[PDB]
Amino acid sequence: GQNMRVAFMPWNGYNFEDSILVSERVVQEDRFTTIHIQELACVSRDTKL
Amino acid sequence: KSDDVNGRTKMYKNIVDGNHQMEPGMPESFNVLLKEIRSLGINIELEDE
Amino acid sequence: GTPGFQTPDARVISRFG
Amino acid sequence: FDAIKIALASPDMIRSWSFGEVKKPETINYRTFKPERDGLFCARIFGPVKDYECLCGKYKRLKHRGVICEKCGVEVTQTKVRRERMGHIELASPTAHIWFLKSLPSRIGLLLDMPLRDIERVLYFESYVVIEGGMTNLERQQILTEEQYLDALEEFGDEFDAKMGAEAIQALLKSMDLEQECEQLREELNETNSETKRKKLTKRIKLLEAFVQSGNKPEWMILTVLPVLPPDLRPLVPLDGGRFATSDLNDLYRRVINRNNRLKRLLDLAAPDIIVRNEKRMLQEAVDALLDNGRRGRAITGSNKRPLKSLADMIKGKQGRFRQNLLGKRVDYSGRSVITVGPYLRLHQCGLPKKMALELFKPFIYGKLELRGLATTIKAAKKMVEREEAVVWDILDEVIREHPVLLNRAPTLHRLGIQAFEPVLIEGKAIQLHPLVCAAYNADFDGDQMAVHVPLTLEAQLEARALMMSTNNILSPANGEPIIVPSQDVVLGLYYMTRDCVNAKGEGMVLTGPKEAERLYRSGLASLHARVKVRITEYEKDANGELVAKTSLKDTTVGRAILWMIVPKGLPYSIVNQALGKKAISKMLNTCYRILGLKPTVIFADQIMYTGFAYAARSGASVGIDDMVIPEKKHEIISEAEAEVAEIQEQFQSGLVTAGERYNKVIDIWAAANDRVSKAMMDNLQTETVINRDGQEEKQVSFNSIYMMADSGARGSAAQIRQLAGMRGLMAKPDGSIIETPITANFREGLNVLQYFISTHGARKGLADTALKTANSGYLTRRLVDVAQDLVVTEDDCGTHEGIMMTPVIEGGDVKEPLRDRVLGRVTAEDVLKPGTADILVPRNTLLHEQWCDLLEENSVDAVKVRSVVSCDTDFGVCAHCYGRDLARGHIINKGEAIGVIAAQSIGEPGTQLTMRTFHIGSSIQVKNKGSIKLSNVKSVVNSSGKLVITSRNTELKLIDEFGRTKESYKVPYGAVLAKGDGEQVAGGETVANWDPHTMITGGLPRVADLFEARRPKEPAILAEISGIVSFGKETKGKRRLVITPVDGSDPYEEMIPKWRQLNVFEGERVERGDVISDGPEAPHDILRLRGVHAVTRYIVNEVQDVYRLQGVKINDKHIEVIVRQMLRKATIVNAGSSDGEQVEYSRVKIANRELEANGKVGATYSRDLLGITKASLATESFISAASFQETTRVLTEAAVAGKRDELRGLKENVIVGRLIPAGTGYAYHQDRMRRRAA
Amino acid sequence: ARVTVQDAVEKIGNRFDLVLVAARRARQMQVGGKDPLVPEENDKTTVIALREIEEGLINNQILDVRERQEQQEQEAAEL
Amino acid sequence: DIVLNPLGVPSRMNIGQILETHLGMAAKGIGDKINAMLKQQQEVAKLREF
Ligand SMILES: [Mg+2]
Ligand SMILES: [Zn+2]
Ligand SMILES: [Zn+2]
Repeated sequence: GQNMRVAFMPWNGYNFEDSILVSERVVQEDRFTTIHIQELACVSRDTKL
Repeated sequence: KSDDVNGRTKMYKNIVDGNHQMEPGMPESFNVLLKEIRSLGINIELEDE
Repeated sequence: GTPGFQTPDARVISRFG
Repeated sequence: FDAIKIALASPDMIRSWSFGEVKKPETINYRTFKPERDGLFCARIFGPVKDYECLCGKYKRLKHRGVICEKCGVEVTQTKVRRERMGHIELASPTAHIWFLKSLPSRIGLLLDMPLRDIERVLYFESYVVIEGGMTNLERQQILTEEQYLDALEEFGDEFDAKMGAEAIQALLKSMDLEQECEQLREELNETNSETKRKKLTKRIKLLEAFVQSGNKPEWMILTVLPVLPPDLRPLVPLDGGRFATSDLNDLYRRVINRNNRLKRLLDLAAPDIIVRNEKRMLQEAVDALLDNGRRGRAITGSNKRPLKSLADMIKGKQGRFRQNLLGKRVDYSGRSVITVGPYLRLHQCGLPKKMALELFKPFIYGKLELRGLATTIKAAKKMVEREEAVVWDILDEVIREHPVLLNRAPTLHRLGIQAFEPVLIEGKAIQLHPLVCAAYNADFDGDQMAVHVPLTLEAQLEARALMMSTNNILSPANGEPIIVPSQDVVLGLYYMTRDCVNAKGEGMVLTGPKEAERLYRSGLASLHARVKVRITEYEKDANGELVAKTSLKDTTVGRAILWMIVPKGLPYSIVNQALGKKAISKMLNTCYRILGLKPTVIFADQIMYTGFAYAARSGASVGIDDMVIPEKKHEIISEAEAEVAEIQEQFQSGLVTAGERYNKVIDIWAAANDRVSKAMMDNLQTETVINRDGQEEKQVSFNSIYMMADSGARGSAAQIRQLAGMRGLMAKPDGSIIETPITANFREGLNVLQYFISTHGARKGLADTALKTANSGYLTRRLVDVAQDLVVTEDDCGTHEGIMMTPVIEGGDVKEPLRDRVLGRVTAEDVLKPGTADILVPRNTLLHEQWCDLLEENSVDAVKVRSVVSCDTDFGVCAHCYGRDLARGHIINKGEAIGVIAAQSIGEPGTQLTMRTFHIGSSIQVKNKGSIKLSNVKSVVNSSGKLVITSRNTELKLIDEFGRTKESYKVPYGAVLAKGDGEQVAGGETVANWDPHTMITGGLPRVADLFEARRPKEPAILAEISGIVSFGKETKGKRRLVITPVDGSDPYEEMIPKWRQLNVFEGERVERGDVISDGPEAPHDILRLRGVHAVTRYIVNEVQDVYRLQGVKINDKHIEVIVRQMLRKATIVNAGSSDGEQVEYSRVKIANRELEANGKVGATYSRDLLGITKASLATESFISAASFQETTRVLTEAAVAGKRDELRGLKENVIVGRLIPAGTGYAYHQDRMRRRAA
Repeated sequence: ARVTVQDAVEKIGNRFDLVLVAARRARQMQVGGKDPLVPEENDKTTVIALREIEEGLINNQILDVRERQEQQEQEAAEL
Repeated sequence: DIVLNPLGVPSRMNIGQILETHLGMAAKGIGDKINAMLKQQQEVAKLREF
């Protein structure tokens, strides 16, 4: 994972039950961005027509 | 929303026409059940109307 | 006090003693 | 249609459905893939493969539809008809139907009162059987083997016919004369006693007469023609890529066809017996595997050890048809996503992603775009919404406006699992949920997912606003307490506000109003905890319902004055002057609702949340490693107990104490030391904070963060703190349940490997218990809903004074639940009088809302007879009066509201919070509270000592205090030491009870399942049958004998008891009916029979409420009472009355017997029969409803031979056919529709 | 945004019948049936029917009166 | 960076997340120091000693 600067305090109920309030800088810096790869194939096969 | 092969189309056309009213029919699974039960020495039918 | 059951309180074991 | 019927299928009626005969076990060509002639997929027998097109292709269009092309015999029609066209196979030899043979009550078995084993033997061609003997050495029915039959034919060539196989059983069913046989069994039941003559006779006669009633014929048990299922019901559709996908039904049918064809061929081929008998058995095997596979041999599909699924398997079970398809389906116009908090929402709204909104409301958007000229045709609007044009977004706003959507949490324990909200369009892919509703859903923001449903019809949009709206449901139906309550941060902020500390900045000053308090805090001049006193104007409406405002100055804090601004007008401000944690934010909300109503309370809760979140945010309220302060004494206390155990160690190593003695010793001393440590840290926490008042020290309640969280109720309680900052008690194994070496360390110091490993023992049983309980709680709640569904509020009033007597549950010293809580919301059975007899506190019958409860509470009253559901003069339902009041709304229950389902839910939702095992741990009486001794039902006498002694087993000890209420209840055994007597005045604890020590389930959730099932206990207690001195028997022969001795008249009753069972009843003493001659656990049947309906309906509730009381669960007795009512719905007649040992429904016995008792005729006496939930649900008028829930095969077979009929008259059967359920709105529609029908 | 139907339920006994009557009135309004008896305010047909229920100018009896009268309104078109 | 909830600490035991935080701060503070002495570019002596 990543090193995050955490502070323990409520904030307008934006972390009410277990929700997590994350700064906009974190998403700016792309440090939690994930690169995924998907494989999808087109199959041309014989049919009646 | 699930069964009633006719009801789906009827409701969709009504919705696209601004009319929100349902003409409910017979769920298809129930007619399948009637056919399956009748596939035995069992005779299950429906009465007048 | 309430069956938890990890530790006892008065009458039964409990989730929190 | 308006009803459904099920009956036997005659061979001609079987051919009626069929449109052709299947001759060859072929499906398609293998190079053309077309349906072969006479194959299972034949287009001539069933229909064309393509819509409005002929197989040969000569006839192609809608121009000509009704015609059978002479080319291929195909009729050009809609291909969907291959879904409805049946077929038939002509069986060469008769074949028996498996259901009518293998089902528990074998139809053919007791239809000829032959045994199942012998029929099975005859079918295997292992013996013969005689039929229509006439004047023969043998009977009309008999069995004989090969040699026996060999030389039997020469005796009588004629008049003696003995067949073998299925033909024999059929012919035995055909020439059988049912009336002739029946007309004898009647007499065989009349003259001859000895119930063995009444065991199957009384059921065989029923079977015969029902068979005659249905009109169907017995010969149809043996299938002459085999019906086939349409091809589209078992498709061979190509699975792409390439490979085909078929139904196991096809393989079974193929086998059947192959075997019938081989039998025909051999018949024409003139083969000997052994071969053809093997072939007949193969055909029977194939047929039975096609109908209900697994009962005999479990034929297997090729290329697999997996059995091929047969017809019967496509109906029964949680999987299959009934449970998985008809009662529940995947539904269009729905979505799923992860929920997250948006507090800015109102209670009636929720944030919905725009991406989901576009897809869900697609038809609405298309229509709206085409309406405003923005789109030429529907396709243009499709392409527009596909292109993500800006113009559509506004349109979305137009179509979502005021359109409720149903939000659902994955697990649905009770109806609150689904609630409707007003959509609020948001970006992102996360769904925003309102915090106040999380308690109702039982949903956290730890990754839980929720689903959404869009109501289509206008009626559904109204039902999502008046019934299922988030704001129309606040207080739970199971108990009056509101389910919408601030949870964690709201109550924390409010507790921080209402808190007060001495010497805060500006303490003691005065302010004009709350506005100035806010202006003083936000300016940094005054704090929020100062003890300031200000002026506030509170509103009170009085003396005619006319609001009168009140102005004055009060002893308060700045923060409480600021909080007063949110409180609605009508509240008294005494609600705002205290610590203000969660436990009474709850009561503040409840009082606000039951004073001002729904509309003020909704916005009140919204404002509470809005303010609490921001205040808890700006308060900081963090947690550090220093916040957990360990007591400095802990070291010494731990060392002291640790040394204390060494003496015990020396004690056992010698023999002065046993192993168990020493173990209990050590465990007790360690538990006491743990008490000491926790107490030390708690005393150092609660009064921890000490500061200078006006310049001098003083100690007050602390401001410690974790302690504030404990005290407010926002989060972890004291048991958490004891482990946070002190020795965390001692752990427990799966069983053994406590270990001698406790955990000296607290979580802050850190655990060592050994103690952590010890803790994992108790940790596992906790985690594991939750997972497997999830499976069983579902079963319990499902059985509960199954036994309750059709029960609906159908009448306004029943008109019975019966009810039940409501008395407070005063167990032992004090009360577990006051009487107000067990009476509130219900209706009085008869006029309660003031304690001074002959007056009127409440009229005959009225709904007791909070005002009458307060009135009763003031006057000395612990006696109120409350009308109950169990005892009610209503048929096929319950009337609103006797049931009482309950809802989210607090008025009398409405009519047509289905209460059985909501009661099953009220009992099932808490079922997940219970546990699987209890494992409990733990002698004169000492009265606690000052009052007056009041004995109940005690016979006594005076002896040498001069005081009083008890001569009766049952003796209750009540206490009439200075008020007159009874808060004490104690039982004293025979021969007690009475110091005062009945109606004396005790001091503050004078001991009036003394005797000697000797003279000489799981439980939890499984327990609840046991109580609702009326399961006999392990070692039952038995009960006396009538008053009178008991009498002993002959001697110990097997068990023992016990002779009942009634006093006056009929005194022949008797029973037999084992001498191994100890006895408790007195010998020469009178003992009334329903008394404990033997100590032990009681059974519901015995209580019902020997005490009555109300006694047992009180026992069930009182016992099933203990397990829920143990766990923090609170549910009104009303739902348990409705369940109990549904249990005892059956009864058995005694005297046969005017018209016909039988068991029937109580309501029917009344409709038949009381109406005739009016007519002056003879009365019929019944006997209440007690059944479990599953057993009571097993018996239902509707056979569709029963076949849905359980045992589809048996229920359907029995309803088939019975020719029974179903008008659906109910909920489950209505959802099965997709109709308006007869309740709620469905009740309003069905009322008008049914009023005009059958009349 | 009619959050609560309390006042609307006050006019009609059942919380269920409210739904039926409001749905009939909303049928009248949404489909080409009729015009609203309250200023629209942009609220949907459902909420307009609920508001008419609140005002006391619409319920089962009144709808039946109007429909029964319109029965005869179409019996005079035959001269 | 992130704002957690204090109420999550007392309900669960889960105390590590507190300590792992505190020590973390310390383990981060050092970096600042080592950054400063590198941003102030003093020499290998101060770095080595500290
Ligand atoms: Mg969760
Ligand atoms: Zn043709
Ligand atoms: Zn009643």
